[PDB]
Amino acid sequence: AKKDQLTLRGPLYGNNRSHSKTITRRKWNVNLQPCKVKTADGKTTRILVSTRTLRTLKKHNRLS
Amino acid sequence: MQRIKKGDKVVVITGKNKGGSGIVLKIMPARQQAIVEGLNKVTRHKKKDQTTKRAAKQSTGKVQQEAPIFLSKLALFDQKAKQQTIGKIKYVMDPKTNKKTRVFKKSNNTL
Amino acid sequence: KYTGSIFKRSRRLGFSLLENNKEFSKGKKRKTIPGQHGNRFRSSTMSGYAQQLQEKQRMQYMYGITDKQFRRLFRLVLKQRGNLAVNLFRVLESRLDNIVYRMGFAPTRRSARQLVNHGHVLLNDRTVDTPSIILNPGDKVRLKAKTIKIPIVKAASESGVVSPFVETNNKTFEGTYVRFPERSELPAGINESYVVEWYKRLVK
Amino acid sequence: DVTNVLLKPVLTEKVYFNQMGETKKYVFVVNPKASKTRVKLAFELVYGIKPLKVNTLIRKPTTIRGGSRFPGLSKLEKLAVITLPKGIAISVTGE
Amino acid sequence: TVAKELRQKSSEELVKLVIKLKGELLEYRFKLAHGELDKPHLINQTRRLLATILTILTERKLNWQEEQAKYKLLTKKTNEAAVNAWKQHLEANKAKLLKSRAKREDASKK
RNA sequence: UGAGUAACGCUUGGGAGUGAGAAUCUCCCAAACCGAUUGACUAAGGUUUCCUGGACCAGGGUCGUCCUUCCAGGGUUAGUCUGGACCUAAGCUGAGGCUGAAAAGCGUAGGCGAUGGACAACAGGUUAAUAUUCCUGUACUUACAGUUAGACUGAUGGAGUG
RNA sequence: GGGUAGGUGGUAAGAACCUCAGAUCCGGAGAUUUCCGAAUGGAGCAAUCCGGUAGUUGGAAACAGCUAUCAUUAAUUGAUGAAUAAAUAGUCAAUUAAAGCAAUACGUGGUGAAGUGAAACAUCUCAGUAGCCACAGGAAAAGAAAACGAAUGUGAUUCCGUGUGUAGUGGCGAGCGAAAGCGGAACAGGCCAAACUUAUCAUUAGAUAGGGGUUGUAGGGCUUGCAAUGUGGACUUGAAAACGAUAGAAGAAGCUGUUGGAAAGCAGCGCGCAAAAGGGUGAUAGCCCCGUAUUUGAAAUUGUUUUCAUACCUAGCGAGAUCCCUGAGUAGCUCGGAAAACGUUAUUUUGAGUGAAUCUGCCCAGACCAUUGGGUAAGCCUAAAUACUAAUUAGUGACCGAUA
Ligand SMILES: [Mg+2]
Ligand SMILES: [Mg+2]
Ligand SMILES: [Mg+2]
Ligand SMILES: [Mg+2]
Ligand SMILES: [Mg+2]
Ligand SMILES: [Mg+2]
Ligand SMILES: [Mg+2]
Ligand SMILES: [Mg+2]
Ligand SMILES: [Mg+2]
Ligand SMILES: [Mg+2]
Ligand SMILES: [Mg+2]
Ligand SMILES: [Mg+2]
Ligand SMILES: [Mg+2]
Ligand SMILES: [Mg+2]
Ligand SMILES: [Mg+2]
Ligand SMILES: [Mg+2]
Ligand SMILES: [Mg+2]
Ligand SMILES: [Mg+2]
Ligand SMILES: [Mg+2]
Ligand SMILES: [Mg+2]
Ligand SMILES: [Mg+2]
Ligand SMILES: [Mg+2]
Ligand SMILES: [Mg+2]
Ligand SMILES: [Mg+2]
Ligand SMILES: [Mg+2]
Ligand SMILES: [Mg+2]
Ligand SMILES: [Mg+2]
Ligand SMILES: [Mg+2]
Ligand SMILES: [Mg+2]
Ligand SMILES: [Mg+2]
Ligand SMILES: [Mg+2]
Ligand SMILES: [Mg+2]
Ligand SMILES: [Mg+2]
Ligand SMILES: [Mg+2]
Repeated sequence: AKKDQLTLRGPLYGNNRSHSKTITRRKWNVNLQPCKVKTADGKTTRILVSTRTLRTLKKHNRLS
Repeated sequence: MQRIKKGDKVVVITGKNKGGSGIVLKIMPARQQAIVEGLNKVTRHKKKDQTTKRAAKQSTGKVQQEAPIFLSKLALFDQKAKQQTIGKIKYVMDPKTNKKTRVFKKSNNTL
Repeated sequence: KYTGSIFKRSRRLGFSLLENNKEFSKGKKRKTIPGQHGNRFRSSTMSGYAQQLQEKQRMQYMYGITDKQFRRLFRLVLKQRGNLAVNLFRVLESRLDNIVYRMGFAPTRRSARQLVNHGHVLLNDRTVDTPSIILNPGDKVRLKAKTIKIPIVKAASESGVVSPFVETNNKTFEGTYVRFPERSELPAGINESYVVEWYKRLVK
Repeated sequence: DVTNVLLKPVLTEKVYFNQMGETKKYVFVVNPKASKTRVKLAFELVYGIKPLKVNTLIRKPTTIRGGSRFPGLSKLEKLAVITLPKGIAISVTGE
Repeated sequence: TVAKELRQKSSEELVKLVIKLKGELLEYRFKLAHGELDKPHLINQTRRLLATILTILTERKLNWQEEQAKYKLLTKKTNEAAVNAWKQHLEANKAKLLKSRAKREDASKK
């Protein structure tokens, strides 16, 4: 599914309000961008993660 | 235990037959009736049927048998007493044999 | 929804946030939890009332009461004549199982209550199954004969041990009283009267 | 082995027609789950003479007592036609 | 009542009992299907006694087929007529077989 | 009520017999239609409707002693026939895997899937009902073991044929 | 175990048996339990077909009986091992769990309309309803203040009444509609992270396993003393006792006459009652029968409570130092949505982006600033009152009585 692999945070369903307040259901998708990290002997394994998690990995020295 | 068993003398206290003394030949507990010899004589109109070795003859005319009677209409008959009378029974347990025994309540006669 | 492999993600980070929140190290604390909670008390500085609360706890435990029942009994005794500091003591001590424990046929008050609930207990103008009836100063409590048919008997002895506000003859199973317990027979475990004022604020 | 695969012998016009003239043919009803080899083995261990060959019949269940207040189906039968060699004739009853 | 008597018995005697009652059960069912069974209640008594015997044998962790497979005794009596018929059949078969090949061989030689 | 009205949905005569009762049932003799078919063998489907005896509640567009109706009993025999234990086409399923809010969709290796390919039995007789199946006669094929003689045996793969 | 003198289930007579060495029957505990079905050796058109492996018995072998085992995924462990040395991917084996169903009922979460109303209709309503899906449980959810809110105030959550159809919110239209406070049901608060310290990992630990700690009238750690050996739990194993549940035992009291096929009706004279509930008995029976009130009883299984011991948690008030710790892609902010009564806004939440501080700190009291005051976010668990009845036992009906 279109979801992160580190966390379980997925899409967010909501309303598409326009002028005249017409209601149409829409979906916000998370920015799943590929990322490589070093775990278990630094073994890089591409993992589709959200940019938010990408920032977290970068600050946590993990992303190297 | 049971008020009426197979063998003891019994009489009828209601119906067309009053004071009819007899011996219980068989007791059906589920439908609460009792076959007593000499009482409730019914005469089935015996037809003729021939489809078996015994049915080849099956000689049956005006055979008079026994009709079942409700146990409520039955009452135990006293024998030990010099003046026999009809009464109700208890369920005393004598410690001599530790076995339940029927005893009348208007006298002290066992069974 | 796939091969989540908690090892894969947990080790993937080794600290992170989700990792540490879940950190299987998660012990049992299954004895820490119970006991400390159990029941506490002490007195503080800013409200004073701390003393009242602790004393209330002690009194309720001494007789095995729920706070709601206590509020009911205080409401009952509150209205009558005047300074009723002699009435509510009799009310708190008029419990049937309380009388049964001071009567001496049970090792402990709650055990006596269990007996009462199990239908051991015979009264005068009535009988009894509920362990909460308010008894009158001069009332009898004839004990059953079935309980004696189960000789554990050890009790009868306690009966004589007694406390002066209870007059019960051992073995013969009978009890009544007069001159309701004075404060001496209500020892210093809970002997204060500002718990009364605590309930006056909390209960109208 | 257990010998529950020999339920009941059956005697009809066809059975008696075969059961005469040198080689005898005995028709039994057998377990519907049994195979020809099991039938031969059961006959071996309980009679003692090896069948020359075995034939099998499956009679399908059919509606019976139609129109009666409660209708009912038939029962599944597997028939086996054993044929003993020339000159041997054993009795189905009497052992 | 009956279970006590069988309980007194050993295991080996019990498996002998089961084979004898199994055989007797087959005979009763065959005789009933041929209409020569005067006593039709013996089917139930054998089956109940058979079921009872199974109960005592299953208290201990022992089966009835495997235990009899380890040791047993063979059969007898049903042998003479069987071999006479079989010997006759193979002799007839060999005569036809020999005759057929001879006919074919001399025909091909000619 | 319409109303005992419309309708009763392509096929004749007679003799003998049964029976309480016969245009309608049985037998016989004709007669009239089908005859690239109303004839015969089977696939699909139907599921006992097949044979024998009995019955005439109901069904049969009339009648009925009679029926594909009802009752009781019986009837379907395979190493070679039709299909599995052999093989694949369209297509289906499909561990991993990919995709997708969830349910799920797609899909690899494998596995199914004949309407096709490979594979050894023909003639006659027999019962009321089965017959390349039962019987007679004459054959063939594939496995396993022993034995004789000869020969070095050669596939889960390659190639040819199919 | 109870309990007897009958029994072989109903349409059901007969034939033939069983049963007083205690049958049938009732209760507790077990045995057997074909095939399909989550179906799980492989397949498949459900109740069918085709097997492998390891044993054992017959055969001269093929083979045939009789047993046990053989699905997938996830976790742990061990062995083997590619591109490519090492190492992984992968492969294999062993152990432990998961699959599914139903209670036409309750819970949570995700998704989510339309008929309709507004006398049309698009904002709105219907309605976060129906439906679809996932996960349970015997309840679930919620839960211990970065709170309400305006005071010399209350002090987890949940549910009921009121506050009230109030403040408010609405093409200010149709409509929607709380949060405080008050009265009640029940009541319970707990535990980690970090400091500090111990031991071990080529100790590059930034990791593992322990001691220490759990906060707001700030708490804890650092150093130094006094008082403590207790009280209590949402608590483990046992032992004992009590109250029950799953069969049962005992259980009072009436005759005569009349109409009548039949009395129990009617009449006369009686009797019993802790039993006058009910059913049957040839009409309408307290005293004909079975029962009911009442007194009782369990070998075996099981429920609740109590007693004793036993593990495992749990403890106060000072002094000095002025040092350290208190949950970060977090709270805020911007751009689009939503939750709350609110049609988006102080508070809550998040798809994209950015991004703090560290008790003289941070958040809140309906924009916002200052004063005052309240509270300690970014970690976890939590019984009770609450929701429902497919089922078991007892019972009731100004509920129905074969078109209901
Ligand atoms: Mg809309
Ligand atoms: Mg066949
Ligand atoms: Mg009409
Ligand atoms: Mg007319
Ligand atoms: Mg006309
Ligand atoms: Mg006309
Ligand atoms: Mg006409
Ligand atoms: Mg016509
Ligand atoms: Mg004509
Ligand atoms: Mg012509
Ligand atoms: Mg034709
Ligand atoms: Mg038919
Ligand atoms: Mg016919
Ligand atoms: Mg006929
Ligand atoms: Mg007619
Ligand atoms: Mg042949
Ligand atoms: Mg195939
Ligand atoms: Mg074909
Ligand atoms: Mg034919
Ligand atoms: Mg017994
Ligand atoms: Mg609309
Ligand atoms: Mg409208
Ligand atoms: Mg309208
Ligand atoms: Mg919960
Ligand atoms: Mg009791
Ligand atoms: Mg009794
Ligand atoms: Mg009585
Ligand atoms: Mg009555
Ligand atoms: Mg704010
Ligand atoms: Mg809203
Ligand atoms: Mg502060
Ligand atoms: Mg904090
Ligand atoms: Mg109805
Ligand atoms: Mg009707």
